[PDB]
Formats: sequence, C-alpha cells, structure tokens
Amino acid sequence: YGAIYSVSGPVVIAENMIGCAMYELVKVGHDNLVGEVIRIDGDKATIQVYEETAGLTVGDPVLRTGKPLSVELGPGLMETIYDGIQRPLKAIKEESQSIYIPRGIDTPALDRTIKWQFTPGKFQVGDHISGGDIYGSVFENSLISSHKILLPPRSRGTITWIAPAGEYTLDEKILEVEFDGKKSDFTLYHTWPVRVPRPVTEKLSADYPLLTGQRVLDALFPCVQGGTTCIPGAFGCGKTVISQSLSKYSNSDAIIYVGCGERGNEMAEVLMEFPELYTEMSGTKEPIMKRTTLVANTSNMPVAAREASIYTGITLAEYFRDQGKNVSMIADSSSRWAEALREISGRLGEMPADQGFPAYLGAKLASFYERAGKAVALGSPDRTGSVSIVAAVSPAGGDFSDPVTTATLGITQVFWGLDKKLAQRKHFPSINTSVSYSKYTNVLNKFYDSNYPEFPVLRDRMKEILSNAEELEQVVQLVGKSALSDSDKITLDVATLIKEDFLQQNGYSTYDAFCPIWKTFDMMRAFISYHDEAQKAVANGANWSKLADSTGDVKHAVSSSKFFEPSRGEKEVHGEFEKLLSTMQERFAESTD
Amino acid sequence: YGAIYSVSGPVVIAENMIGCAMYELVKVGHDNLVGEVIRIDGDKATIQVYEETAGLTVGDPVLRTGKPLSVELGPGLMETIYDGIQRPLKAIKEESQSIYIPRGIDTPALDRTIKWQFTPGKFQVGDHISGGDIYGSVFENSLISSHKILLPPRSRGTITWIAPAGEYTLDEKILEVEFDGKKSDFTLYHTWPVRVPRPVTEKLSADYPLLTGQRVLDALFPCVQGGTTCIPGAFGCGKTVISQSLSKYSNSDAIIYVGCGERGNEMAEVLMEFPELYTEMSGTKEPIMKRTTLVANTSNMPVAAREASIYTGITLAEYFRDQGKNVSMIADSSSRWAEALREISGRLGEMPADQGFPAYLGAKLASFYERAGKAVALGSPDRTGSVSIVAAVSPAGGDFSDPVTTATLGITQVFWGLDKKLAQRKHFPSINTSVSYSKYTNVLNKFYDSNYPEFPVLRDRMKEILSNAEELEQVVQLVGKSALSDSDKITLDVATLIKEDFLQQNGYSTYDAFCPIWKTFDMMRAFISYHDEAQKAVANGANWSKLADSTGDVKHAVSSSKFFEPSRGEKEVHGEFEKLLSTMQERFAESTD
Amino acid sequence: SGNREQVFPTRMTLGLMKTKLKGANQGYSLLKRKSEALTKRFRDITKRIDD
Amino acid sequence: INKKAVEQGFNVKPRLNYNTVSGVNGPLVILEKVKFPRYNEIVNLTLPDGTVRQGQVLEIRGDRAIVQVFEGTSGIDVKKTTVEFTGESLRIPVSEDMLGRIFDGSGRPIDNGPKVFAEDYLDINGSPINPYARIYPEEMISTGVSAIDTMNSIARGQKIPIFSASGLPHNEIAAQICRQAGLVRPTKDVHDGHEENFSIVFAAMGVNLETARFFKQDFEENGSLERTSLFLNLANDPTIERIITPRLALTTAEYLAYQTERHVLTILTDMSSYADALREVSAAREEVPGRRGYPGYMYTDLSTIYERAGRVEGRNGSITQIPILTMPNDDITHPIPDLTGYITEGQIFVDRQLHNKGIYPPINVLPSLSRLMKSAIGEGMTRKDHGDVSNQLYAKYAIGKDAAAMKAVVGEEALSIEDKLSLEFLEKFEKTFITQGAYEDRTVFESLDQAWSLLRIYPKEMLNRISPKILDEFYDRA
Amino acid sequence: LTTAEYLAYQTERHVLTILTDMSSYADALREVSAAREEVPGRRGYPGYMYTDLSTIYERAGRVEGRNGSITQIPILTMPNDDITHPIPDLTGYITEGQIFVDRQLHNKGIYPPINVLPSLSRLMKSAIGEGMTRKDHGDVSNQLYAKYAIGKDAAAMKAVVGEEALSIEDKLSLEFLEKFEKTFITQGAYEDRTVFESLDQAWSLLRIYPKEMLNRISPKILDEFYDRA
Amino acid sequence: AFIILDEVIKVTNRRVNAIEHVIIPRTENTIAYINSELDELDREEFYRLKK
Ligand SMILES: Nc1ncnc2c1ncn2[C@@H]1O[C@H](COP(=O)(O)OP(=O)(O)O)[C@@H](O)[C@H]1O
Repeated sequence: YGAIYSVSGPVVIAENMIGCAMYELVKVGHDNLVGEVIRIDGDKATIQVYEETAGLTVGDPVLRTGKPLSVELGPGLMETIYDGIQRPLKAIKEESQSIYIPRGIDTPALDRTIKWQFTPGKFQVGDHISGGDIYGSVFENSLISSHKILLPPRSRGTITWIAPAGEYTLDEKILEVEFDGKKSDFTLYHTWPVRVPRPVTEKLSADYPLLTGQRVLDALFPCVQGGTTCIPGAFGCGKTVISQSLSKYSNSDAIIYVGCGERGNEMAEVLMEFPELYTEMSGTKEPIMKRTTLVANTSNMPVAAREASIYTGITLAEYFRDQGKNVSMIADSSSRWAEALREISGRLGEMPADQGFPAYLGAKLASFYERAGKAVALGSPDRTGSVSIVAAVSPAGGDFSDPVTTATLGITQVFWGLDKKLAQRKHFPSINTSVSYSKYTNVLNKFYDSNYPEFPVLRDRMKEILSNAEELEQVVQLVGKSALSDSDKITLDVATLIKEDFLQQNGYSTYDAFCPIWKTFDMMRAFISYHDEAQKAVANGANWSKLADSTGDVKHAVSSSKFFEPSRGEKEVHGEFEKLLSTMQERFAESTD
Repeated sequence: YGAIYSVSGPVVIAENMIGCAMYELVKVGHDNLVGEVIRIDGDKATIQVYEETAGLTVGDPVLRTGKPLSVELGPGLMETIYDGIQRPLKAIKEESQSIYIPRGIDTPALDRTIKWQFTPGKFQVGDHISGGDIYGSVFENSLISSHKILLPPRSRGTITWIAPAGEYTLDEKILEVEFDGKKSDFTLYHTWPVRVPRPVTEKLSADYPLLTGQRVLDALFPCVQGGTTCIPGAFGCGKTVISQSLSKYSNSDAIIYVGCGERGNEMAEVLMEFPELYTEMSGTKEPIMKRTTLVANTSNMPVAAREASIYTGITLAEYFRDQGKNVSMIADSSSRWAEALREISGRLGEMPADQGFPAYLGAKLASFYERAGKAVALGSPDRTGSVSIVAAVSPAGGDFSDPVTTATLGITQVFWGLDKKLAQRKHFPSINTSVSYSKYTNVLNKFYDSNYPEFPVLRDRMKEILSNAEELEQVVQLVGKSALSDSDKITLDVATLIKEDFLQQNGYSTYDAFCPIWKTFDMMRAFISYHDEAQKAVANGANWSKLADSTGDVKHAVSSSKFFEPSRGEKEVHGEFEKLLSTMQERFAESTD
Repeated sequence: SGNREQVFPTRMTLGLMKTKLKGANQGYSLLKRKSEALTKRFRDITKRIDD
Repeated sequence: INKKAVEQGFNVKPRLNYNTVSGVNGPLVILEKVKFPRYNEIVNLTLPDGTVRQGQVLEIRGDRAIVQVFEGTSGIDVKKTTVEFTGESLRIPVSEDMLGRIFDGSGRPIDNGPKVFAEDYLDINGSPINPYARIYPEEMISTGVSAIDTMNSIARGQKIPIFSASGLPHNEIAAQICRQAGLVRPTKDVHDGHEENFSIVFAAMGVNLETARFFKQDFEENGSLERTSLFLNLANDPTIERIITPRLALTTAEYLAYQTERHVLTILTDMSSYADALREVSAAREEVPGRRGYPGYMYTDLSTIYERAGRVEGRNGSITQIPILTMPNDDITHPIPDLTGYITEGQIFVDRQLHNKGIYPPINVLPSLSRLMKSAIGEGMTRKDHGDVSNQLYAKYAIGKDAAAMKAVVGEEALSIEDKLSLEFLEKFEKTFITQGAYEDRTVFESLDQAWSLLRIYPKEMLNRISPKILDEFYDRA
Repeated sequence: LTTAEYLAYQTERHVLTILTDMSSYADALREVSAAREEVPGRRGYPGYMYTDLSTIYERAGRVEGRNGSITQIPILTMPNDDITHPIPDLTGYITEGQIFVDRQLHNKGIYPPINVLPSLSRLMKSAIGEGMTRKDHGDVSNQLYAKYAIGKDAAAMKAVVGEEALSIEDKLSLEFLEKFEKTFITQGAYEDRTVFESLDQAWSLLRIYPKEMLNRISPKILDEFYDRA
Repeated sequence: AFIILDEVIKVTNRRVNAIEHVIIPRTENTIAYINSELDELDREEFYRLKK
C-alpha cells in the first residue's frame, strides 16, 4: 500500500496510509519489517519499526495488516525462547542458519508441525461455550502435563463440531462455534492483542507468598503470588541474579522471563543453565526449562522492540494465568522499556517530561504493572491463576529519584531496593534493608498463622534490631564504641551476625542457592534466640565482653547454620535446628552461672 | 554580491548568496564588517558578524572572500601585537589615530610597506617543489636572523620563475610555480585556515627539556619542548614569573603569547612589560619582543575574536615550527577562551551539555592541545621544530572543577600548579610541589642519561624527602618536635633548606635569574649529598644536633651555592661545585670522629 | 560516588546545605584551635607531672 | 568446495552524483532532490577544492536526505559541492590480512601499505548476534594480573572494560593484559603455540599521539603487530569520525573471530571520547538529552558497540573485549561509566587514590566486578577454592577500608582486635597482592596461594565466607 | 466534585469528598498538555496547572443559606517525597493546610506517620478555643509544635555534636519527642481518639517540662491545666 | 583535660573525615548533578518550544 516518507531511526513516516489505525501492525519495506502506527498527520502515519531500520528508502511499500500487535498464544509456547516480536529464536537459527537474526524474517511464532496430543474437555456438541472456557487439554510436555486449551475471549456461541481425542498440529480445526449464522472455527492457537489485557472474571486479593528462595526477600520483604515487585538498583547490584533465582527456584507453575534490554550473555546462560536444573513441584525431577518462556530482546536488538517484548511477555504470563498456572512474569529491566519510550518520543520530538522521558510513561507503567494480580480466570471450569510481575528498575546513576523508578514506585506493592555499596563488598543479594518495604506483610499474616505462626513476630524483631544497629552505627562512626552501653554492644554484634550470615546468601553455592521457607524461618528463630539469650545474659549480670569468647562456639554455630544443606530434607534440617536451639539455651545457661 | 536579508543582534542572513562555503569569512555591510558563515540554507547564509551590527541595513552588500578564518603568515609577524582575528593593534592605532578600534577596520595583518631583504634558496627555476619547501630566507630582525619563508603546504608544482635576491614588500610576487599548466604566483606571505593544523611530515616524540630557567620547574616538574603545560592563572599566584621566564630565558626560538579576553588592565600590563624584557644571550641587547608576537584581547573584543584567539596563536606557532624553531606558546587564561566558546554556543543555540559549556568543548580542547608536539616540518630541507603550549587556566571562581579546567588537566601532561599561599609567604616562584605533577619525567630519561645521568634518581630522592617532610610536619603539629627521631629531624632540616634555597629562587638578582640545567643539576647533587651524608653519619654515628651544629658551615656553603654566577662558565661552575662536594665530604669525615 | 546524604535536591536545600557546610567548616576550625590550646595546656601538665 | 564464489560482486552500480546541496549546518548537510534516498546510506561529499569527505545519510524526508559529514562541514559549498550517493550502508573492506596493518580512524591504511585486498565487504554495526546462538563465555582467561585473575576473573568472551581517569595507568594495565592474556587451562591445539595466541584489534579513538604510539611500540615489543590490527583515530582526527571507529574495529573483530575462528581481544581506548563524540553529534541534532547531556539513545548505541562480543554456538572464535574508558572526574555515576557498566560484563576499576599511594596496578578491587567469574571458576577450571577465596577477600578488604575510616575518625586505640587484624590485612593486601610488576606474571594458582597466605592472618574461626570444607582443606599449611 | 456539589448545596447534605492520588491527576494533565505542545511549567507540567487544580480544589466550603458543606481531603502522592514538587507545591497554594504523611516516621513504625511541622491547617485557628472543643486547644497545639521542632533540632545537634553540648532543655525535648512520636502521634487504625482525650494526652505529655518552660502557653492556661494531673 | 582533649580531637577528626566530607558531596550532588540536570531539561523543553 502506502510508501515510506521518512526514516528517522526507529521511527518511520509512511504516506498514502489513508486507512491506517493507531496501533495497527504495519509491515515495512520490501522485507516486511514489523511496526506499529503511533501518529497520523493526515494520510501520513508515523510508525515505529520493530527491526533494524537501516536500509529503508522513500517509496518502499508499507502494508496494513489491519490488526494490532498479536501474540500467538497456545501450545508449544512454553519451553522456547522468543524475540520481542514473538518470533522463536531456535527456528530463526535453524532457518537462516546464521548467527544473526535476519531483518524481516517471518517465522510462525509457534511450531506448526508438532503433533500435539489433544484430549477434548467437558464441553460436547451443542453445549453453550463462552469466552475462556476450557474445551480441551494438550500434553505440552512432562512438567506442564495438561496445557488446558481454552476458547479465546471475545468469542462465544454453541459448539457444533468438536475434534475427538487424538493429535493435531496448530492449524487443524478443533471445534466450530456457531454465533448468529456465523460459524467460526477455532484451532489450538489463538492470537491476542498485547496492548489490551486478557479479561478475567474477577481479580482476587493476592494472599499466598511467592517463596523466592532468597532469605531476606522471603523473610523481611515478602512478595505474593499476584503481587507486583520492583527491584531498583545500580549496575552490578544483583537485579538480574535475583530475578534468575526467583525464576528458577520460586513456587510458580510457569515463568515468563522478559529480558528487555540486557546483555545477550545473561540470556544465553539461562538457556545453558535451566535445562540442567530440576524442580519438584510436579513430583519428579524434571528440567525447569519445561516451564519457562524466555522473551529475549537484548540491548543492541532494535530498540523499538523493547516495548513489544515487555507486552508480549506480560501477555504470555497472563495467558498462563488463564489456565490456573501461578505464572510470575520477570521483567529484567523496565528501565530499558522506559529508555525505548524515551528514544522513540524524542525521535518524534515531543513531550519531554521528567528527564527526557515521555509524559505518558507513568500511565503505561501503571497499566503494565496492573495487568498483574491473582485473578479468577475467565469462563468455566472455575480456576484461579496469578501473574506476579517482578521487574528490575535499573535506575540511571543508581539514583532512587530517577523518574522511571519514581513512576514504578507508587504502583508496585513491593520495593526490594538494592544498594550498590553492599554489592561492592560482595554482600549478596545486596538488598538495602533501610529503605526496602513490602506492603504485602499485612495480607500474608493469614498464611503465616496457618503455617509458621511466629514468623511475623520474628520478622518484626529482626527489623527492629537491624534499625537499632543502623542508628547505633550512625552514633559510633562519630563517637566510637566506648560510649556504647552493653546492650548497645550486643545489638551491634547480633546485627553484624545477621547482616553477614542470615541476610547474606551466596546465591550460587549448593547450600544457599535455594533457602526454602522452613529453613529461613528456622534461622530466624536461631538468630533471634541468640540475640535474646545474649541480651538476657547481659541483663542478668555477665558482661558481654567476657561472654563473647566464652560463647564464641555458639555464635559460630549460628553463623555456620546457613551451611545446612536444603536438600537434606525438612526433617533433617529442622532436627539440626532444634539441636542448635537446645545447645544455645544450655550453653547460655551454663556460661551465666 | 549578496545582500543582507535579515539582521538580529549579531547574526545576519544574506540572500542570493550562492557560492559561500560554510565558515567562509564574508565582509558584511558597507563598512566591511567581518563575519563568518555559520549556517547556509538554500541561497541564504546565516552570517555571524564579529563586530557590532548596529548599522546594518537590508540590501547592504556582503562580499565573499573564499577563505575560512585565515591567519596571514609571513615576515613582519615577529614583533607586532595582534587581536583575536589578527588585526595589527599598532597599525590600527597609527592609521586611525583614535584610541578605539573602528568598526570594520581592515588594516593588513602584516605590514605591506616594509621592504624585506630576501635571499633565494637552493630551488632553481624548473625544480619541482612541494608544500613546505624552503624557497628563500628573509632577514626579519636581528633576533630572527633567517625567517625562512616556505611554500604553502597545499601548493605544489614546478618552479617557473623565482625572484633574485633583493628587497621586496609582501606583494612582490616572489615565486611563480606551475601545476597542471595553471600558473600560480606566491608572495612573501601566505594565508592558512586557522582551524586546521599546518601539516607535518612526521610528528616526533618530544624528548628535549624546555629549560624554563626556574630551578623547581626544570628540576622537579619538567616540561618538554613540544609538550603542553597547565597553570593556575588566578591572580597573585605568580603567573608573571612563569610567563616572563618562558619568554625571556627558555630555549624557545620564538614565543606566541596569546591572551584570550584577559582583563583590559592585565593586557595593558603585559603589553607594557614585554617591550622592556631583554635577552642576555643571542647578542646582549635584543629585547624578547624581537622574537615574540602577542595575540592580545581585552574582554570587550568581539566574542569571535576571543574564541579564535588561541587558534590564531597556535597557527602562528605552527608556522614558526615549520621553519625549525622551537616556538613555545604561553596561552594566558584559556578559561576565558572557554567562556568565549560558551557564548558562541549559547548564542548559536547549540545545546549546552556540561555546566553550560557546549558539547564540543572537550573535543576542541583535545585537538588544540594535540597541535603541540615536536614535529618534522613538511617538505625539504627537513628541519624539525616544536610547539609547546603553556596554557593557564583560571576558572570562574577558583573552583578548579568546571569542565574546561578538568579537560586541560586531563590533557596537559605537566601542571605546574602555582599557589596563592606560597605567594603570600613571598616564596617565589610559588610552585606548590604537592600537586604539581609532571608526566614528562619519563620520556626525558633519553635526554638525562645522555648528559646528566644521575638527574632522575636525584630528583626522585629530592621529591621523596620533600614529601616526607610535608607528611612529618603533621606529626610535628600533633606531638612535640623532640618526639621525632634523628633521621626525621634530618629530613625536616634538609627539606627546609630545600624550600628555602633550592625551590625559592629570587629570580630578580643576577645570580639566579636564570638557573641553567647544569647548575640546577649540580645544586641538586649538593643538596641530596648533604642529606645523604647527614643521614649516614647519624644512622652510624652521633646525634643529629651535634653534627648540624658542627657542620653548620657546610650547610651554609650548600645554601650559598645558589649564588654561583651562571655567567662564570659551565666548566668553572662545575669545578666549583666539585670543590664544594669535596670539601663537604672531608668536613663530614672530620665531624664524624 | 562517595557518602551521599540522601537529601532532596532543590535550591532551598542547596542553600541550606551550603550554610550547613559553612557551619561545619567553621566548627571544625574552631574545635581544632580549641584542641591545640587544650593540648598546649596538656603538654604543660605532662611536663609538670613528670617533674 | 567453492561455496564462497556465490558472492559475485562483479555487477557494477553507477552512482548518482548530486549537486543539489540545499542547506548545511553543524556537521549536517542537507540535500533536496535526491531520488529515493536510503536511510543509512553513505555519500562521498566532493568539496569545491577537491577534498572528498565521506558522509552518511542520517534521516530522509520525501526527496530530502540529511547527510551528516564525518570530517566536518567546514568548506562545504552549495554551488560546487557534488555528492556521490554510493547506495549502500557503510561497509569496511575486510580480509584476514588486516592483522599487522595500522589503519586510520576510518578504515584507510596509514601503514604506508596498500588498501586491504578485501575478502569481503562486511557491513559495520552488523546485525546483533542471535542470543539463542550465543555460548556462555566461561573459559577463564588468565590475564596474569593478580588483582584481575583471582578476583574479578575475566572469561574468554567477556565485555569487561577498564574504568579509569586521565593520568591513571589504564594504558599500561591494558597493555599488560594483552601481552599477558592466555587461557588458564589452554586447549593445546598447537603444542608449539602457533595458534594459541590471541589476536588483537586495537581501536584508539580520541586519544593523543603519545598514547597511540605507546600502544604501537608496546605491541611491537611483544611480537604482537604480527597479530594486531590497530584502528587509531587520534585527537586531531575529525570528531564525528570517532563514531565509526568502534564499529570498524568490532566489525573486523567479528570477521576475524566468527568468520575466521580466531580468539581476538578488542581494545576501545578512551571510550569516554566516543561518548563525547556521540554527545556532540547528538546536540548537533538537538536530540533529547539523557542524564547529563548525552543523547537518549546513549544506552542503545553504547550497547551496539559492546554487545558485539562473546562466543558463538558453532564457531570457535570469540571476541573478548576490553574497552578502556575514563570517568571524567573519577565519578562512577557519570553517564559514560554508569551506562557502560550497565551493558558490559562488569568492569575493572582503576582507582586514583591507590595510584597516588604509588602502587601498581591501581586496580581498586572493591568497586570492580566480573559477571562471568561465577561460571569460569571452581573445580574444573582453576582450583576448587577460587570462589570463596575471592568472596572472603572482598569482604575482608571492605572491612579493612571500614577500619581505616574508623581509625581516621576515632583513633587507632578504639579499634577492636579484628579491626586491627583487618587493617593489617588491607595493608598487606594493597602492598603485596594488588601490587605487581608491569611485566610480572602470576598464574591464578600462585595468585591464590598468595591470597591464602594473606588470609591466614585471620584465625580460621572468623573466615565466615569460606565454606567449612574448603576452609578445612586449604587454610592449613597445605 | 460536581456530584458533591449537587449533594451538599442542592440537597443540603453534608459531604466529605476524598480525591485519591491526585498526583495521577497532575500526571494526566501533563500528558494532555504535553501532547498539546503547550509551554510547560516547572517540571514539564502545564503552565496553567494552578488554575486547573484550583478549579478542582476550590469547589469546597459551606455556602450562605444552604445547610450543606463540602469537606474534601484530596490524597496527593507527592513524588520523590519533596514538597517543592510542583504538584504538592501548587496544592499548598490553593488548599488551606495539608497533612504531611512522612516516610521516615513510617520507617520507625509509627501509625499514622503524620509529621507535624510540615503539616498545617490554615483555618485551624478559628475552629478552636472556648465554645468549640476544649479551651486550651490553641495554646496546646502551639506548644506541641514548638517543642517538637526543638526536639528535632536537638536530635540533629546530638547527631552532629556529642550529647554534652545539649542543654537540659534539649535533653528534655529529646525525651518529649520520643514520647510524642511513640504515644501521641502513634494511634491504632481504629483508635478514634476524641479531641478531649487527645488534649489530655497532650497535657500528660507536656507535663515533662517545668511550668516555667512551657513559654508559648499563656500563664492562665498553665495555672489552670498544668497541675491538674 | 586528657579526656576533654581526646573528645575534642576526635570531634574535630570526625568532622573533617565524616561530616564535612559528607556535606561536601551532598552539595556537589544537589547543585552540580541535579540542579544542572534540571536546568538542562528545562532548556531542552524551551528549545523544543522555540523549534
Ligand atoms: N544474591 C546473589 N547471588 C549470587 N551472585 C550475586 C548476587 N547478587 C549479585 N551477584 C553477582 O553480581 C552480579 C549481578 O549482576 P546484576 O547486577 O544482577 O546485573 P544487572 O546489573 O543487569 O542487574 C553477578 O556477577 C553475580 O555473580
């Protein structure tokens, strides 16, 4: 149809575009570069191009697909890795047979030539079907044994023909729904515009923790299945490793790992690592890559595609929410999405808001984060999914006041603010306990009282003594340890113990790669009991200076309590912790005689 | 030719102005104001007039010149005083008797009336010639005996007519060469686009010291002829000694003093001093003004003149380099030139990028300093020259953090670092030895090992004892002087002797106005040997006080060593220093008993 | 870079913290000279107590 | 066998020679009646004098092309200027014969030799590597530098820069690393070392003559110019041209590594000068400034320079990358160091304070970081104790800095016993572990032996980071 | 606000109109007026923000002849926590007073985390005194404000300079500030402290100081209330 | 006087080490980084208006 009229970086103006609609996919150039209309100046329609724009000339035809950016949901969507435009990368490397992505390569998003075993659902011929109803299940892979195929929303009617059990490709007709006289026929895959969230029946309240296997994140600043978590932090501060640990160790029946704007290696090592790593939720050691979809769009990949990547990832996660899987989308840096928005807007030369970012950044981030939340899936049979967006915020210069962080805050219920100063001394996961918060501690009390009743009290005690340590250090770095009382000294020593042995977690060693919730709770009891016994012994008369060397074995036992291998089993580890508690109490009773 | 179409402050938009390249000086108005084409659009070029545009009128002819801002190189340039854009500030005062500079005055940059004696070189008629070939020498003045003229670097061909020996003015068509049949005549002078460096055959590595004559500069913090330099140009620090010693005593065969926007009275002081500074060698009575040109600018000179001041200075310096003369600029207050750049950028609307300075401030400073360097002149005969830029920096408020001073400190190898406190204590030359680093100490080993072998280790020892005393003054402040060991007291006494009688140079007396490199080296040997003999005879002998009182005559001798007359002859002075060292050794041997 | 004060950057804050820097600087100089006076007296006391 | 012949570039393309230069401003020159302009095309401006500046179309609008001239627009006229639209994006002529040739900043040989008799005309800023096709770089490269090997280990393929400030010896450290780099457990493909050595692609951009000739000399002194292809772009060379020098060096590195299978370093010295050139070309177009005046596309552009590095699935090559760069005020939060720390695989920090004490290298091991260390250390590669020794050294160095500050504040007496221990550890650290001769080579094993003999200052009890098994196996005398 | 106006003025009903997250309103206004290519204000916000925020705010207050009234408490997510951001800075102009919910008090666990000194009510002065609430309300409020400010200054000095330099007044003020933030500002989510028992707590708090040191309290109020205990 | 001199000396040292050298970076931030950045943004907006 219309021809090019301007190519100013990732922004292309196309003339003769009289029928174009805002946000409508529009193929560009002779090799069909993908792009979205974003403005109209008459018949001229400013369009982003989601691929490397170098080499477009005035006059290159631009087609109007007449449909917004659609992501092909369905089977075969889970194990693989996608570019930001929902194109598989394994298929690209097998097609072009070259280590680069060709510009304009048109690969069907899902493999159309894999015969998926299909088992028809409860609905039969004549049963009224509504948007979101599950009409069958496909054995996608071992871990996702029942990938419930569901009717796409915005489509209803009465089933006229259904496909019996068997195996089908993604193009074979599965059922035919009659609405009015129109008889639409559906297949395994169904497209969906990413710009609009997948509808849900109702959005419940997130009240089951996203056990992220990290000690400080699990204990002091928990996140909830359906909660929205941001991890602002300077470069080299642990955002990506925290995200990867949360992806490969949390309790979440699916993972969408959207790497919009990171180095390719932190996405190649995910492919290298996940298959050799196993889980236990299904009841058998099965590789975790069976459940995680990588939506990769590295930094040097076309910048306009970062936004498309973040939206494709959130729509994939929301789809797996419609099946009941407690998916947890993991944006690797929402800041690079904001960078893409800034670069596009500045290329349009319009609305420089705070720090050059576009004005609408707050609205887009709010809508994106609100696309999360544990909700009852649409239609029937009834099922409750959850999308919990964890998104590193990567502020420029490490400044918390950087506008993408400030916009991200106020909409994210959890804020694991990382600190560069702690990450410099290799104090993992480098979270800053002073300013981090989690608005989800108030709703988790039900789970805690159901499972670990004295967890919240211990968390409050730990944060209290940590804050006491912070103010005491503020005093000491100006006055010195002389003016400290003895209780102040014990608070400082116990807080140093915590900051070096509980909050810290190597993240890669076999013993602290995944600290399960029961071990974390046990160590909270151990550390707080050590502090309580030491405080009591100091109160009962024994000066802590003498006590330090006499009970040094107990303090070292507490410090080495983090080496208790999590794979040893709950019974073994809890028995070891009860032994440690008893030894603590007896030795502190003996030493105060 | 073209007519003025618009005027707005200084900018002036010509019309029907086809054929004017960017940055081409165009004479504006009936008064022939000089402006440069800063932006050309279609057939109209936005001229940026230098002088005040208070009188311009639509329709006033603007006449092209076809040359970018070009200095006018040639004989007669040795002695005169120039403004930013090379308008002779003496001829302007002489032909237009008024104290002021009339708008649009156009006195030739070089005196046309003076008749120069010219003796042709080895190039006969028919000899092929190339850019930079010395085709004749002109006796400019008694201190520049042979101002070897040379063909412009962008000209070449066969000599068709060469003028015989005789007296010629600058318009006498000295030489006519032929290239592609197109004859081109050459006069005694040639012009050169100021903003492009005069090319060289090969730019060597500068490794011969620029003997400023000051003891501390040549001894501890050397600068290499061909190398750069930075100076705190703040008032009262003592910049006068640096500038006058560079222009009066250093081995540079020419000096290009360039003052950018310096306060009017500062330039008045400089223009009254320089005529009355005399050179003791190369004759006896020749004033330095016979070999230095001054690019002077009061702060109210047109902003473009201040912005091009250092450029015209460096092009004159490159000219005198191409003749084989180790010319050495002294750029006074480069920060005012950075201010001129800031104004040009802001007025042009170019977006500020660092504390208001334009984006290209760093690139411009790097290039301008890169035009330094000992270089082999273009063409033949192949004499080598060298340009040294001793460029002072005087930030806005003495902050020494604005990007101009940071860039100069990053680029300039040696930073002699004057100080106000050292000047209030009347400790001239007021060099602050704590911060005055010099990265030319390493490349100068090739010179030292040739003919002053012990100099590098000697200055390393002197600097380390000086730094040790600077550190130990803090210990003396903390605790009483007696708490210092004997060796520490030796270090303090010797470094006080250093600060009083080696660094502290009178500069006005006849004995130490010019401290030659051999005398400086011999004094260095004497002082370091004094410290070494005291250190040894105390580490293996009696208390420091007893030796110091017993050998006070030796300390007086090494202190009075500053008084040895450099005019006495290098051999006689070296023999005297050897006598002093021998008497030293025997006196310490005696007092050791 | 360096120890921040985690303050909210605005012109009133710049002026306030500039005055605070001036106060702390004069306080450092003042307490340093008080310390030299007291350490002078202290050294006199030490020599008299040795005597 | 002859699969390559399918290139067949013998087709000749006549190129239009426009005279219709309309408007010129800054480094931009604007054409008016170009026929079907291409976006990222290359034009050869022919100035009236005869000088041929090479431009690059940067924006098109109908029949208008906003050509931005590399060598500056000074002297560009409207009447006599002619523009020869080449028709194809900027492509360096590439051959594996570059190794040994000292190029200019824009692909023109200045070694007084001939033009490269190019094997292929690879396109600069080539398409990004398919992240599915990447292989995680986890073969450790023993740089020899002790401060870098045992802590902040570099892996073959890492994008690790060298942060520094002007006056620091970043040039010396990079020269040492390049003369000294080799795999910790070499594959011994050629037992004589014929093909064991790293190629080098040096890309001096915006650097003075002294440093460029220093790198030339230092490559000569080590027999490296038989393997090194400099791309020096000196200070006096045009400022816009410093944009394409990194994209020339990285393109030739991609040819020598992925299309030729040679493990190749890459040095991009004064990357802060590239940042300055990018900022200047941006403010020329009035693009929206980023943090401190740099363009909004600063991150993406710097990434496009960097992300062209790392191993590949089916090919034995690998572009190790060491972009030297200068924080202008030794401020790691500046947009030059901050962004390039966000992209690159962690950075080596060369501190000014350490160098002022006189130690060498001045590598401040605390704020440095390396993200491919976590994989390239352990049992199979290096020794089983590498990771925890590194972590413990980090922790004790940080505690030593804290104790030094505490000693400066509250005097030495108030320091506890472990604080004095940690200060002794820090002194011995910065004096006998970070310090290293400019030529001294410490294999990671003897570097670890020094690290253990320097951690043995502490008693076994307060080495919390060390795993108990490794602590039992190594903390003793053997 | 227009439904509130109908409710209060046209049906004589009493209405309390909360407007939550009006910082998002300012964001929406910025988006519209930056897609309009308007001349932007302080931080890219529209120049006319003052008027199109006054039109939102100033539709409040009672009216002669109508029994209705529109109280309104627009929550305002001031960004980066600096009052001089143009949204809170342009709201402090229009709205008489503001309740400043303060972060570092929240970090210490106080609820509600209301910070008194930046908090204000530019018409608190008329809804107090005799005949409406307790007689001593106006002076007690001033005294609590003054001693809270003194306590914060004493804490700042204690951080900068050792505890020795603090006079007895400063130490008493530190104790008062601790008890203040811990027992008076602190309040349960359902506590519902009536103003009279709030004032009784305020007096039992101020009784830390000697009667000679509550200088902002009028001596009559002192002699009448201080010693009641 | 020994105790007083120790307290005053450590107060002066604490000033010159922590207090002044944290107030100086605070002002350095507040003006040089943030205020200059905000002025730069405002000048960008004004130049867009002018265009
Ligand atoms: N909790 C942790 N466990 C293990 N390694 C960590 C942890 N936190 C940080 N690291 C280390 O620091 C680096 C973290 O990279 P990261 O900062 O996440 O990348 P980004 O800068 O993109 O966020 C990795 O090299 C990792 O080894």
